[PDB]
Amino acid sequence: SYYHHHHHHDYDIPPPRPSSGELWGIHLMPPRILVECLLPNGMIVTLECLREATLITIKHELFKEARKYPLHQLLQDESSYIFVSVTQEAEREEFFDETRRLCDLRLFQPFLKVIEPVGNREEKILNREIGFAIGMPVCEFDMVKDPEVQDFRRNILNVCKEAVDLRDLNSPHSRAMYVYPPNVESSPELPKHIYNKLDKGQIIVVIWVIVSPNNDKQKYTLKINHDCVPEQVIAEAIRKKTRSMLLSSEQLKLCVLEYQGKYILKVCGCDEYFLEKYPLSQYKYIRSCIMLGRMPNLMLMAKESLYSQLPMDCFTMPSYSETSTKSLWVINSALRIKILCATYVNVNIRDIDKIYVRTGIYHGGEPLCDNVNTQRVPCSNPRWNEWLNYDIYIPDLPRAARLCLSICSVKEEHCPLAWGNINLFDYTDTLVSGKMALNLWPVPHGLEDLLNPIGVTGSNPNKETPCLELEFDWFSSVVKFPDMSVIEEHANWSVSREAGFSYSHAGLNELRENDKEQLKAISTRDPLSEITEQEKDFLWSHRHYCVTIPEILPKLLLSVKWNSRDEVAQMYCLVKDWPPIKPEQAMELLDCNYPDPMVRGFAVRCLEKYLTDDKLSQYLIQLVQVLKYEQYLDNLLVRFLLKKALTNQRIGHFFFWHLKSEMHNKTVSQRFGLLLESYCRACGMYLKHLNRQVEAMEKLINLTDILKQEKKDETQKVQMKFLVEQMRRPDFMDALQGFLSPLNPAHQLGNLRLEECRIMSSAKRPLWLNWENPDIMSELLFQNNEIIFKNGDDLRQDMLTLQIIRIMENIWQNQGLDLRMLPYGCLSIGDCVGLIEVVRNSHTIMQIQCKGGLKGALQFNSHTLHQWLKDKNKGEIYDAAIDLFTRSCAGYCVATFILGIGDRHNSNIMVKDDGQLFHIDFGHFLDHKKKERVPFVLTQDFLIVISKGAQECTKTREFERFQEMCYKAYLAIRQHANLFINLFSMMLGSGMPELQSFDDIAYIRKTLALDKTEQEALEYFMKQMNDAHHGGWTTKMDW
Amino acid sequence: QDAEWYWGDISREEVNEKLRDTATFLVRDTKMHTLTLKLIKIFHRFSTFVVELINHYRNESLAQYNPKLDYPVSKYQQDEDNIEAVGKKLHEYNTQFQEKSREYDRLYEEYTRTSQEIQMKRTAIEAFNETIKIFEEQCQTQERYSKEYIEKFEKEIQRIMHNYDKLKSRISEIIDSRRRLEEDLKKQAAEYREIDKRMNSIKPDLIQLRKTRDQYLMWLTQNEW
Repeated sequence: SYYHHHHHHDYDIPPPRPSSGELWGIHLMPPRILVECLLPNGMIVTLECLREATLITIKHELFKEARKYPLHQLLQDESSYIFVSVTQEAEREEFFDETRRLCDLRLFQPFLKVIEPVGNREEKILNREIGFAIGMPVCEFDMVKDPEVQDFRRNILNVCKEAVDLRDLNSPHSRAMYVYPPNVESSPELPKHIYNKLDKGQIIVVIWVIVSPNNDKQKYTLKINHDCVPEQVIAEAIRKKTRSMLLSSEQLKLCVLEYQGKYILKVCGCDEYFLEKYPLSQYKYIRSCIMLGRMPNLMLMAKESLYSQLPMDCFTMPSYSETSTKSLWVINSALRIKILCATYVNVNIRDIDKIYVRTGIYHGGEPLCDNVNTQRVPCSNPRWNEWLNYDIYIPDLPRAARLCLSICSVKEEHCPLAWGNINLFDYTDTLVSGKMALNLWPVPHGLEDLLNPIGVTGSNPNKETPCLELEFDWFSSVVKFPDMSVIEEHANWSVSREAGFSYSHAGLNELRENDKEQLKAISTRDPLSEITEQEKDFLWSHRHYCVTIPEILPKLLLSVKWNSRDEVAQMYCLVKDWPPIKPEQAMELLDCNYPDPMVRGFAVRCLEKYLTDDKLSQYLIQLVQVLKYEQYLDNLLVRFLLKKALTNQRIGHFFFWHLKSEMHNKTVSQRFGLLLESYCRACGMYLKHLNRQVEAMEKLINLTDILKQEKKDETQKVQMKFLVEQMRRPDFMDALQGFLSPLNPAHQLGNLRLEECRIMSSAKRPLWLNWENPDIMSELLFQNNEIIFKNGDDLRQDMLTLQIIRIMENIWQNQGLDLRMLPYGCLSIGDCVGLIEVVRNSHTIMQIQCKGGLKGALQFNSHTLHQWLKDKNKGEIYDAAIDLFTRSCAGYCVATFILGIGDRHNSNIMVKDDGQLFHIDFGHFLDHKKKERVPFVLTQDFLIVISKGAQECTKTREFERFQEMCYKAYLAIRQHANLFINLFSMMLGSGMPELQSFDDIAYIRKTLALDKTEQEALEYFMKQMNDAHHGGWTTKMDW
Repeated sequence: QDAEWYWGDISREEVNEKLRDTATFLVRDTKMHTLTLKLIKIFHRFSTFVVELINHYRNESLAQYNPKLDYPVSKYQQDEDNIEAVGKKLHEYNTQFQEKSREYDRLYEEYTRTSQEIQMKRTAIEAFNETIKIFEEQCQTQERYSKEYIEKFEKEIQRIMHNYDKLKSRISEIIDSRRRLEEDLKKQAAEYREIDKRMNSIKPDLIQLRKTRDQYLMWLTQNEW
């Protein structure tokens, strides 16, 4: 009847991560298990011990059962020896902490061996902390026999030494500074809208003290100028406290100094301090307190007590500590590469007729014609021993030159089967020669291309993969790149050489035309604007003029022909002393497009000279990812990042988490581990703090795993029964009660409150946790710390958008435009596992609708939101709440549209009690849907609120106000668009399916319509917004 | 003047996207402020010719203008008078990529799951091997201190020998475990190859359908499917 009565016979009824389990196979080891503990004697006494048992208690009772067994006399006094066994990472691990529980060892199998302690340096031996924290044994690194790796570890400690000395140089002030960096804004001058909130530079601040019953606390409320520093603020509080009828002004003044220097200001209820003289407004807490219309609560903190909390770092060095035969420009031959033989390639014989290897020389983008070796030996056992010849004189190879290749199978059956890339120079500036064995990577999901030159350079460390064997021409000597001294000569000679020609050709007369300032026009252009060869020569020819426009430096590298060694040599020289540029400008230079070290190095110096620790935190995600494209392990960017990491604990905290999150990624696994090794060795007592966080995350990761795959198809009631039962168990109390939330390590987490902990409704079983705040001023800030641990979704796409959102707010704020957007906290801590900050007193539009739902069977009254919102805010409040709501709504409209994030519906849009609106679960972010569109469409419901419950709300003063904000805000972002493109561009490494290529990033361009006039763009922006909304968006412009 | 390979006001990005998977000539053109091969701006007022220019370098080397300048590829694909029908046909062609993609991407996950599963097993063995080796050391460890006290053949030795044996019969059990793993990893490795096999088979089918489909879609003049 329905389906033309035609059956389908096919039809019938019928993410990954290394186990976080206590045992191999098993997620949760049983309460009682059978532990075969092996003794020096050769007796296998088998033991039953509690799953949560100390090694102490096992050794203590093993010895008891030991007497009752053969050869009791041979076994010595307990204290003499110790426990060791094979772990879930296949490594033998000696067990120095006897307090460690059995389930916390990640044993492969449930057995222990007793041996005496070997290596007198037990404390040295006990850097398993590093490996624990890092996620792989430091032992594994010593095995690595590559000279680059070995050199990295030995050489990189220069930084570590330097860093340590600065911390303890001015000990202890200096230590505390490192441990508790001041959290301050980029510039002191406050925005006028912020300025208006306070009265003629006046702020009311409450300072608290505890004094002599050391149990009771005392406010000293007071009104200070915002620019006042803490020293002055501490004084004001001391003046107020000690004023008395018996105290004369002279007497009082003298006490103030003696008690003045002795105290420091700390924020109440979280470990954030003010130890640097900046204007109070400049600290973040302060400026939050202003905006949120809240009164600051600082606390006078005895320096003596604060210094007592800091512990001695006691950094210790680790156990680990020619004749330049022919220069490159000497060599006189065309580049030759000998392809030998693929091995493991697997293709159905029938389907693909023939298979061949395709190679190209690259410098990011190509320096000569790609060539493919003749298609041959298709079916199997490919052994084409062809030498490929590339038209480029060997001297003309640029330092950062890389061979790119793949294997393809095939009338247009073109398709890559495998790919790989090789740096043409070793880390020692040496041109590579000889046989090379290269294990290819598998193609990514996204690319039909045959080459993948963005692919990380180096051999895939998966052995069981297609391996391609190669020969690199040998020139009777190891060939090294020329010294900087040598290149300069060539630069100068080629300069002197230019004067003598008479005629003019396509690319270079001396006279510098005023009309041709096109450069400036081009300069301003956004990076994704393709530049023409005609423009390329144009620029190249007036290279010397550009030194006046420092900002044009990046357009001016893409112009250069990198194949010509003359041009490049000259370019090295411009770049040498070129003028420092704005860090955001400089950041473009660390992306995949600019691989030259000289260029890179210059870029870092921009950062070194001009990058404020505040701004570095803002851009820290991007800067770690750009590490993938850096050519060797030892580079200046890493050293810049490592010093900043070791010189600022807050920067270091996030430095560690961002590296650690990517360790699952096998392309960067090696560079990031070694970088983590470095950092962990020298960071200080934080490592113990990081180890607690890592212990906790692993505990949660394993727990969630059990709900997601063993407790699925169970009632929530049964799951929560399990959840609560498991958390009460002692290793969980230990492992989660006392540690710093990774979302923000200022917030201290203690004594988990299980009352308030629960599994959320989502099928991924995100855990909703609530812990006690143990700051003595819990009350003045927040009493309970809540955060959502989610194992299943891939946060970093969300992660990035929240960074972009945060970044728009700053631009707008600093352009006087007060659009308030809540970029809520998010941290990716591994493979599709993360934390999400919880915002209280915030509900989804849907929830609003369900709360305010009448008898039924109708559309929920659009007014419900307004009605709900009216009922929370009554009185003079109501005007302000709409403002906030209205401001936020307009702000999100622009960003959402600009970024083209996921379609918004009632389910992914949140409104706070106060009136602020925020977005969550952005998901996919640049129209990956297609496989120009308004994601956020204001429905009736929003408009009513925007127009204060009007009828026919589209034509209201309120809405007019609203449209203004969008144009100004959208326009504001458009003017800064350069920054967003680089931010996106820098993330191309990170294995994110949205960012596979520059093409992907290109949607933003369309969205901001960088190809039209600003006035044109406003009309275009209005067009789409009118087009999507169905009306109200028309006929307006500038004064 | 249309010239068949002239796209009028096609966007910067889309040229790259129509020059997607090309081994080629195509033309584009701020009006106040352009052939792509390498983007070269043209000038009607770049370096004695507009339409004739394309024919001028259609069969002639551009080396004259610049050294780096030593396939029309804009076929409208006439290769069907009913807009809906050709549309239905292209949508039915489309109805395959939407399916083909799904099979491609289904395997891509299994590809990855299997590959992760493989390393897990791969490392597991290492785990055994080192465990295995310790139990050997243990059984060897006792003989030095076992026979060394053997002086009696009173009672004690007989009991200890039975306790010692478990060890040799445990080692037996473990080797059997690793073994049992190894035979699964083979079953995995072989599984793994097959996925790559079938991926390289869909891999380029998926390409041709997507192309003619886009060609059929591009062919008409006014995203239903």
